[PDB]
Amino acid sequence: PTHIAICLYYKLGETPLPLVIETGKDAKALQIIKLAELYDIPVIEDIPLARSLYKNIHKGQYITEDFFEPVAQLIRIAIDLD
Amino acid sequence: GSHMASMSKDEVKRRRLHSEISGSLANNIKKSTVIVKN
Repeated sequence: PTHIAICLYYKLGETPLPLVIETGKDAKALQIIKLAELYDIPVIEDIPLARSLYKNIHKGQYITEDFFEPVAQLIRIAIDLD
Repeated sequence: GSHMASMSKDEVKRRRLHSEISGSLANNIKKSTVIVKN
């Protein structure tokens, strides 16, 4: 699609792995990003990673081993910023 | 989505819904860690 947004959630004691809690394309993707900005959630553009997550990891599913390294990197950025 | 927890809680309220309520876009984004976009 034109726009993709993947919302990732990782919280010690709640999630054993990062969880795709929301996903969206097009209007729904733009929505996610606007709400992210409102709630001061970091937003990072990574086109290959966004595309691969969208295709492979569905809403409510934990990420799989192929995504551990790239997603963990972003989670670490978020922890740093928080 | 079109259903928010407050609609359920408001339906009940004295009395109050004790059990927790799913799953709104807003609730999910608010607690989220990072958004990855294309």
